[PDB]
Amino acid sequence: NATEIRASVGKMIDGIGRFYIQMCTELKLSDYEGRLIQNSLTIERMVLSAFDTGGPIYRRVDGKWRRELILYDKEEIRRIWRQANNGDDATAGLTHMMIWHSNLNDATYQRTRALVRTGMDPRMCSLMQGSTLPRRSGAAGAAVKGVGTMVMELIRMIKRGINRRTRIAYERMCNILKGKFQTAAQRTMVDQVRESRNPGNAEFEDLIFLARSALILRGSVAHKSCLPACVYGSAVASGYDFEREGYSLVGIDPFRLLQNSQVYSLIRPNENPAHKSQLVWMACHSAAFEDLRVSSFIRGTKVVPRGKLSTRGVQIASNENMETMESSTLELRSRYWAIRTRSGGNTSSGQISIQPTFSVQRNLPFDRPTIMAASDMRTEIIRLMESARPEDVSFQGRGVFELSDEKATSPIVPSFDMSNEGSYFF
Amino acid sequence: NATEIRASVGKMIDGIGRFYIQMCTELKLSDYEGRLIQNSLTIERMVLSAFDTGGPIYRRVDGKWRRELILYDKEEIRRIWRQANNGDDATAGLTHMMIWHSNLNDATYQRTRALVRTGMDPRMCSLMQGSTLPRRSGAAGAAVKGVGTMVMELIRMIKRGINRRTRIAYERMCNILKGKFQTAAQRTMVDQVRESRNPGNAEFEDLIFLARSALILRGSVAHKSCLPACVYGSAVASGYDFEREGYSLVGIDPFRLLQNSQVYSLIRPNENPAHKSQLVWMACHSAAFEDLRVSSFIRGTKVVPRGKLSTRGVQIASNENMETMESSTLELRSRYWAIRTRSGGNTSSGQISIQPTFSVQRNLPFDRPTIMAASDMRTEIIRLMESARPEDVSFQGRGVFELSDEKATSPIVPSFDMSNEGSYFF
Amino acid sequence: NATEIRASVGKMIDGIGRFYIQMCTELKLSDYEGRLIQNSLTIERMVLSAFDTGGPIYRRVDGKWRRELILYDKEEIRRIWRQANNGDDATAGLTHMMIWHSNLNDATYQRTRALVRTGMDPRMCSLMQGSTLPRRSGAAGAAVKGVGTMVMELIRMIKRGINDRNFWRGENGRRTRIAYERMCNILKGKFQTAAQRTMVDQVRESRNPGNAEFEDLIFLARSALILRGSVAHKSCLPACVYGSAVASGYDFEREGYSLVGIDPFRLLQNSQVYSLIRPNENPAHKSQLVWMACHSAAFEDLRVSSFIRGTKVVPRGKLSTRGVQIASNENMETMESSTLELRSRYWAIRTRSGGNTSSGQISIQPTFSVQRNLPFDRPTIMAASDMRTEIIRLMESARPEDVSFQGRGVFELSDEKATSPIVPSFDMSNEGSYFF
Repeated sequence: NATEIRASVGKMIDGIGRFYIQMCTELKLSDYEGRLIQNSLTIERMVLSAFDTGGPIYRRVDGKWRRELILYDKEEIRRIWRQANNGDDATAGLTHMMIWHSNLNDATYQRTRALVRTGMDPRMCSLMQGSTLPRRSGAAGAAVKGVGTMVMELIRMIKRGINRRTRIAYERMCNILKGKFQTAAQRTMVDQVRESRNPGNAEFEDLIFLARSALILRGSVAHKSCLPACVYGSAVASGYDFEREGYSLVGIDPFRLLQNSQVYSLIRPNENPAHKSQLVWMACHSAAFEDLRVSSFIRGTKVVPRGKLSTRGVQIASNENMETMESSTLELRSRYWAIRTRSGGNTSSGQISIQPTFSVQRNLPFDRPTIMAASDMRTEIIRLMESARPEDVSFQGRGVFELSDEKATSPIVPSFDMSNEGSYFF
Repeated sequence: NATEIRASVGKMIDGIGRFYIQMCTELKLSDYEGRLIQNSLTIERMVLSAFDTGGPIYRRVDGKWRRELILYDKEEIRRIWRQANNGDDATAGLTHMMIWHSNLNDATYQRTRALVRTGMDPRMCSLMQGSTLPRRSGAAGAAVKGVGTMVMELIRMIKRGINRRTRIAYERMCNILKGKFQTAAQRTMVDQVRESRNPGNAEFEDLIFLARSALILRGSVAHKSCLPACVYGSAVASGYDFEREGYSLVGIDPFRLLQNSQVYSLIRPNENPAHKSQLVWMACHSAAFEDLRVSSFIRGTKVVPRGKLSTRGVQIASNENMETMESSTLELRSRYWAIRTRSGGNTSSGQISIQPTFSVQRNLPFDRPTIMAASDMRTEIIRLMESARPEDVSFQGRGVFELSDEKATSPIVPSFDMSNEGSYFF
Repeated sequence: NATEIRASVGKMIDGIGRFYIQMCTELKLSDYEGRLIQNSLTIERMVLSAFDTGGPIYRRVDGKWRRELILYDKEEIRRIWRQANNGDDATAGLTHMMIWHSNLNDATYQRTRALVRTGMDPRMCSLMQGSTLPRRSGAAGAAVKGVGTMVMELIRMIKRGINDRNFWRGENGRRTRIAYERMCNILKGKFQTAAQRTMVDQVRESRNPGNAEFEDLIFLARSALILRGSVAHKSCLPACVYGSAVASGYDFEREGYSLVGIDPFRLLQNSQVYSLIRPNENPAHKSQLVWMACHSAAFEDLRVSSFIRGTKVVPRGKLSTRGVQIASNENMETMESSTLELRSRYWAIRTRSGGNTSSGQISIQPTFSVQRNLPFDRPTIMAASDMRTEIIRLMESARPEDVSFQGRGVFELSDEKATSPIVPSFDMSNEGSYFF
């Protein structure tokens, strides 16, 4: 329905938050510690197992930090979770922590070892979103997944095929991939990719092509800002009623929530605080294969690439020691906010060119595509790819908003006429 | 030659002034009530109607505004008019308000219903400059017309016919049409169209093409800064004797005049004044299809897009009531000014590139546009269309002038590296 | 290895100096006369005319100056050469003179005359470096020459065989072809992109070179405007300076010298070099010229040019001076001699690369709804005469805003061992880096 959705989401988050709140009291944490992202992470991963347990719990002993492990009964955690949710099974709740964990991963690591051994250009990481998402992730999990993530799955099954419940799986899993594509070519060929009875290279050779094309004729991939538990829990404990107030993953809601939240993280000597923050941030808004330029523009501060960055990860390994360990204050804010999308280009009822009224030095705007945009798929796709240039402006009319601008009503469009600071996170 | 052109057009401006004053003196309006763009409009239309009647006239009583519905001897109006122009007809004068109305309509409204019903793409807004402008408009009245404007006509003239003296029209209407284009093929292809006596879908389909070619290879369309009658009336009354002191519609004259105008406007209860002024300002210069970036640059303040604009129209409909009605003072001043042009822009000595002699970090310069510069007349254009980039700089060297810079002496070049707000008013 | 080079360099430098001295000591010159740029050029010429002789030798009669069309016995000059040069044939040295000239030539005359002539676009100066350099110059000669010049010489032959005297036929024809190939390989060598390079091979593989082949080279030449070629820049100085330098007993053979390091600037720094200048010219405008010629910064970004030097380096079209040498057709009583401003605040290293264009991203995925362009490495994705269609891509991908030589900067004359890079902030609206 209309308002119905927001209430559902609100309620779900309300259950996550209400739940974390409890686990902290159970574990008898402090206010600070409960706000520790490393802690939060452990809790989430317990509940997730609780339905599929132990984890490291960092605390602060008078003086310094200590790492204590804890074991629980997967049905004990499994029931306490049902309380915070008022009894009913919260699958969206859990599936939500999965997407988050995923965004954190998609930003933390560059899955290339998985790609190489699949026969996929190791540089296609742009298409590899949600390639970590568990097999149980909701139907909203698929929407977060990308093309590569979808092709690799289809291919891995070819390796298992070439070398009844699967035939179905295949076509469905294939259909997903079809939907993310928005051109008639990309789509039609996907069918052709599945009309085949066997899993030959006649297919692999095809699926790698779509993926390829999907780098300029991208599809539609969901971006849902999913923050960590402690953020929510801290909001629920604060007294914010999410369901009655309603909540959105694509709206300002999450942006202005972080403006009020305060999450801490363990940083290890010779690591950059500002850089740790930056990382969690990008994961909070699923913004890893996002244009470094716009992200830095929203963040209000330089978003360094994955190289000039000053961190090796978020989770503390088992081997790492607690005596060379510190905590810092994360900075999950931003000068502005912006609506997350699930679209990747558009090929209206609006203008397309500018009629000049004055005599000045001015690049005259026209939408190259839509203007000039008037039995074999491999060839037809090439035709479309040729006439596609990076300079092309997308999302005409859309811009960034102010957080004070509760309702998206006064958009701010950035116009980087500057250096190629570097738009590629990897 | 600043004698005829600058002073003869001054004389046409004096007429409108003088007349507006006379006509205000009849209605026995006040000063504040003669500065009401609302009343001014009504008067302007009373006249154009009579030379080719009554209207809505708003009055000011203690507190609230009273709308009077009045009627005048269609001939009396014609009488008072000539009285002001020395018993002349001054078609120019009527044509002038004929445009002021046009330029206001091309900015207040989007004429999609008509484009589509003609078989033109709704996204061809930037080409419909002066679609509202009665055919009665003069010769220097059609020069203001966009390429797309002409096409909608011929297509209807043709569509009903293909579905005596009417011929000389068609050829001329094309010659004008052709005189909009400023490139070989463009020019030549128009002729290939003007060849058929009974031009059917052959032409119907071809001009539509050429319509779209102008989206990229624009034509020459004049822009005329035509202010409301009240502004000229007030100016004349203030002593300005334009026929003697000279006046322009594409120079600094119109901006300067608007730098002192005291124009008021009726404004609905929930409407935004700042937003209202914007509208009128864009009608004063035919900036309804200009690049918002530049409009705001010259304007001095944000030039918000049509959608985000809070207003339905400057004229007040018979439907509305006066109880909940009030009036604001229109902000028509601008920061700089610019030579309203006619040209649509288009794309060999000295070096075009650099050659590094030292080992020093810097960009390596080169003239990209110059360098990349490297049957069916359609083809010719389509080929030209292609090499064209939206970033392609036009009016090279042309700039903006300060409002002190009376002469066109020192130009100013705008740099758009900036957090802009769009480029397409529509 | 590395210590060697500088030796030979010095060895060569030394020879040269030792020579110009003998020439002065000959013409019974003075410290002054032997430092006047115009006099130096005349010498060097004669030193070259002797290895395939006369020139105007300048003297000063207090109040005005003197010309003396000196005709020195050819074979004798080439004999004093080996003397001053330990009885080694310093051919490299003689090549040094040649280049000095080429570099002073590109810095003065715009070679359009020849470009439109061979059909090349008149706007290819950026490419015609080292073009006036005769064939008589070896590998050194070529490294210096650029894409424009290489294309020009190739087009010259392509066409010369269209008049066709059996140009590419017969015993001699086959010998020419060999040459034509060499030149094709020289061009190909300078290219950094395999596309260009591979496309050179496609042209030299023809045996009836005509318009086809011709237009492909004009093509390859445009590309060098943006996909920079790899050219060699050296620092060659009038031997009058080398004379004064050995004067101090500065043994370059020991102290070492270089043509891409600080050493060239070290000399020009402490060096007294005059030049005759006619009225109605800015005596600093000649300085720029000679200075430029000395470093070959004729097609260098005027910014990095005006920065590398203390003063503001103005383009040709506002440089009031018609060259170093003087014609015989006009008044010589108005010749104001002046001292050349051949100094610089900072010195930078000359390079070869044109800065031409791991497993990271290649495209971007929109997260936020914001009007922006969606970047993607077009070349690498579209990698699926092809060379003509593909080079366009690379060109299509380049941007003038692209930064090259990331990590290198300008150095101070106090940093004799390039170590403290001063990477400048350039764009201050004084952008007109196109000397021509």
